[PDB]
Amino acid sequence: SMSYTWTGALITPCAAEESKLPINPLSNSLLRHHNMVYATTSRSASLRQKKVTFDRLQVLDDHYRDVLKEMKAKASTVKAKLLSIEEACKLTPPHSAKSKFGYGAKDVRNLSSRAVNHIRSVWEDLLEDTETPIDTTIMAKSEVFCVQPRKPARLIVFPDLGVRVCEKMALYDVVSTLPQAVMGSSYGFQYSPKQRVEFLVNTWKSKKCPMGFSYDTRCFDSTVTESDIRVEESIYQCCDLAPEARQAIRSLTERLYIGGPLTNSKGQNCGYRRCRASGVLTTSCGNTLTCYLKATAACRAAKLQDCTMLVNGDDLVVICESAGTQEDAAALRAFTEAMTRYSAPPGDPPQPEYDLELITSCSSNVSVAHDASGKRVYYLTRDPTTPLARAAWETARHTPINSWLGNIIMYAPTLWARMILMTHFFSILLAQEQLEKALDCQIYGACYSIEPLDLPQIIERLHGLSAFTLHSYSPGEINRVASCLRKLGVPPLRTWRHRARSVRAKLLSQGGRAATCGRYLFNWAVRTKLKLTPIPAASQLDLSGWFVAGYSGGDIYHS
Ligand SMILES: O=c1ncn(Cc2ccc(F)cc2F)c2ccc(Oc3ncccc3C(F)(F)F)cc12
Ligand SMILES: [Mg+2]
Ligand SMILES: [Mg+2]
Repeated sequence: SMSYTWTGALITPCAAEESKLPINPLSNSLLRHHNMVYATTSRSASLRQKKVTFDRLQVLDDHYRDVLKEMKAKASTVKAKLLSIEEACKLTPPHSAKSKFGYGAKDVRNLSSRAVNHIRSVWEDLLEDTETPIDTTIMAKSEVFCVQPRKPARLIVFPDLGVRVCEKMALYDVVSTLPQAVMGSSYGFQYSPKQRVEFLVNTWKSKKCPMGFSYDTRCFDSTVTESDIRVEESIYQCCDLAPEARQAIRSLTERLYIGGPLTNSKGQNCGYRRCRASGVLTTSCGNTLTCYLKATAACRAAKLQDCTMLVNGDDLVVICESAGTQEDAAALRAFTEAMTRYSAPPGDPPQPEYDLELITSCSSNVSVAHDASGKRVYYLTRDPTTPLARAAWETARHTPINSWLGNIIMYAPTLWARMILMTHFFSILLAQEQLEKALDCQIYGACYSIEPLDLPQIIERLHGLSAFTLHSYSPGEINRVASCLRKLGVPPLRTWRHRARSVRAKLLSQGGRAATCGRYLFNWAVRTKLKLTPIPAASQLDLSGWFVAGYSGGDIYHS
């Protein structure tokens, strides 16, 4: 079927949209080529629509069916619990889109009579009505990027707040536990960045002669078929479920997940969707399971040897045993043809890689540096262009989610996060006297409230003390960072070092947690190094819940 059908009505904005970076007096300090930074708007919606609208092709075979049964067998061991309305409401982000039925996120979190009553009625409706397609809103996503030698806006589709809370009640436990049960070590969201690196390095070293490749599916969401979504449900149905949860999943599958009507911000009928909606609770879990199923089966059809998958939603990386240069190239092409028959055609053509550092997955790659002792330390990094472009935007405008904070946390050991992000933002927080103000950021799609002053402990717990002492980064990494700085007009190393020394001195003079930040985060800026010992508060931190499952588009808030 067609991934989408359009009536002609436009994808409209719900308010004024900004596309250019403001001439802010603080962003210029970070990067001077502000005209290279832009934010996607609804003005590019039609370009996106054209790209994601097509008739899907899907041919399933014995390998696909064999893998599916293997997956259902593992899912059969799971017992999922139904969440109470109270628990589901608590998972709702403070600024989640308000309901059109007279209440908003704040009311939901406070369990106001009107919110709870409506949510109960929506739930009862899911139990009684197994067919009525649920209405959804389609909007052009606003994301920041750097121009390339421009990307049209992504299309986000989501149902009303009332329905979102019901999804949580019926499926939050399922999407948080089932992927792990079914895919085991191949489920990427169970790993912190350091653990992902560990799994990738260990997997790579377990092969006699490793070969790996990332596989980019062309607009994954639009390639997901009605069949794929019902297969996904068949996996969920293998769980032991409360009667009402079983019905809710059945109803949500047919009324929401497989497709439904699209309405714009103005309330006009925009069209119909017959593929994956980006804004529902099962999107991350569903995409992960679907990608894993197709890829695992494709590997068998392609005769790839000893394939180890690492899947994060629609993001896939495969590491296997090489059968020789020519053989690998042929097997990869066969893999691609199999994925294409499964309705997972390639975007960027895949290529075999024989160097782990050259494989980019989840927009990142493994690289190596050295700790104070001179020992090699593996860590996760990525091209800093997008992170810096977004950091500039967030410096110029107030944004609900602070990607710069998430990036400092996830990429703390990198040369760029330490030299630029830490220096830039701690300088600003100092100047505005906002060091202790908690900020929201996202980790694997879930929203978290984090105190900047707690970064030292967080970083030590997630990355280890070496994160504060890494040096001698790889030639490849240095070149990439350097090129990015030239491209964006970011000040050179010397400028950041001078700014860091100044920021460090100020933080130290404040004592308390601020001084700890100065000591650990900026030890790289001084010659007279400080002996960095284990931070007491680090051993008392439980960040376990931070890396359990993916929730992008799931409207999830973890307090
Ligand atoms: O390997 C390193 N080993 C140590 N330092 C010191 C250092 C500075 C900031 C930081 F947070 C961590 C550090 F350990 C470096 C500082 C800069 C650098 O990279 C460059 N070197 C020369 C020119 C340009 C660059 C780059 F644009 F920054 F990549 C590489 C290294
Ligand atoms: Mg974990
Ligand atoms: Mg893709």
